[PDB]
Amino acid sequence: WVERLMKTLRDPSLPLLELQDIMTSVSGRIPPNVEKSIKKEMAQYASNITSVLCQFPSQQIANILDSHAATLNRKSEREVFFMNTQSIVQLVQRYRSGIRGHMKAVVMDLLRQYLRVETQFQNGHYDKCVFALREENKSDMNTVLNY
Amino acid sequence: ESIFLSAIDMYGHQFCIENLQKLILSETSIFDVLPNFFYHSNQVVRMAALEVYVRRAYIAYELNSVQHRQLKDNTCVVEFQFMLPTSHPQRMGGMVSFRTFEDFVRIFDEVMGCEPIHILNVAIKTDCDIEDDRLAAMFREFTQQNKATLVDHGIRRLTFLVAFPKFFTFRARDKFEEDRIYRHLEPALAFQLELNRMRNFDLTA
Repeated sequence: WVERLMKTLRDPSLPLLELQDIMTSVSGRIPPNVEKSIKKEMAQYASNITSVLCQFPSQQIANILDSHAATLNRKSEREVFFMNTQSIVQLVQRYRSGIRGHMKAVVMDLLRQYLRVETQFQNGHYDKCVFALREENKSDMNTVLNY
Repeated sequence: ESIFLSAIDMYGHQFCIENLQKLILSETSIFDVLPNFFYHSNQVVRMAALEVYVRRAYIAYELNSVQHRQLKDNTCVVEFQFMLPTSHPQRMGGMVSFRTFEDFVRIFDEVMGCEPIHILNVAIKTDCDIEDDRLAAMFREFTQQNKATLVDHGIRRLTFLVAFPKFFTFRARDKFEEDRIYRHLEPALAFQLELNRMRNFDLTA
């Protein structure tokens, strides 16, 4: 599992595949201008695979979407655009620093999971730590159980 | 070599990219160093060096799509798709390195498996004893016997880099396979420097 994850996270083709899925699932409710621009930008990215200067155009996708938002259609043409583009926003936010930064982010998050649990069971015996958790999470005992 | 070799470990540190760009867009000529990355040892630096070489030489051509291709032997190939902004107004091209001379002909038909709009650059490691006459004779033999440049897909010009750099350009299309004008000059800079405005003169560099 670790080896496969490490190979996947260093493959430049990952973020565009993610883009394909999130863009294809929403064809309607997207202005044609931004749709065309996004398709063009991701095609360029695909053309540059296996090149040391190849970088995922997260900023450019964000730029065209923010350009349409700068036009800022009002009254139900506002909210539809901001909502039906959220998947793309998430994708570009994940890959602001490229596949490198995204890789490090994933692995770091797993390490944080470890610390999120194991820093609560330091400082004394099992039952004392459990009581500390019980007294913090008063309104939910499933959290305590998960710990 | 610091820039070209430190990017290699894990490409995309967010400073290596800019350093490669600096090598492309700096004042200092690095064409006395770039042909030394035939392979060097990493075999990934071939890709980077070819990118920087073509991007620096083809400053004037508008590049849009570059890609790195490999073979399971000694053949780092890179393909380029560009256009001509204001000069005889969409061409394509590519670049590959070889060793000594015969390695070129050995897999010459394989490397071509990527109107004669194609441009091929060939860089050959012969790091010894500038002998321009012998070099030119050797290249003329290949270009006069083998006409793959016409029958496969159509290559407008074939340029050989001899390793400071000694360029030899051969057009196997209409004229005799020789070029006395662009000897020791890459003809990618034929638009950067307006050499077409010299029809009335016989030039010696």
